[PDB]
Amino acid sequence: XXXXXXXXXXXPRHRAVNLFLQGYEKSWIETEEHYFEDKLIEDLAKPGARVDPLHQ
Amino acid sequence: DFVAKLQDNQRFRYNEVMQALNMSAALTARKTREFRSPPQEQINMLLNFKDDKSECPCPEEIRDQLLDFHEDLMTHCGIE
Repeated sequence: XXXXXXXXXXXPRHRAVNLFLQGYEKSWIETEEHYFEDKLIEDLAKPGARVDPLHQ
Repeated sequence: DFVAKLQDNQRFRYNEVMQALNMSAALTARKTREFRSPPQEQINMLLNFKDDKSECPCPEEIRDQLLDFHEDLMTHCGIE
């Protein structure tokens, strides 16, 4: 039977720097590296001396 | 200058790994990077170190200088 089964089984320079610049801009600069969205309004709503700058 | 010091190092590592062939199964997977993977994704995947580690090649030496340049750029900009 095993024999039968066996029988059946047998049967260049500036391109690099340009691409480096593109990659650096794509995956290194816009990666969530600044927090100002609270201080800006905090110092914008102050009427230091009328209508506030943010109200304007 | 960064590209000047990175391209030559990549070519040097390619030459070294071709000199030390050591025929195995995974070397073709590690060498598809040169023939396949056009320069677009090539640079995209060889420039990645923001987390603890990535598949960065042996030039860990240029990562420090690029990080220094980025820190200089951000102190030049308005980011503290």
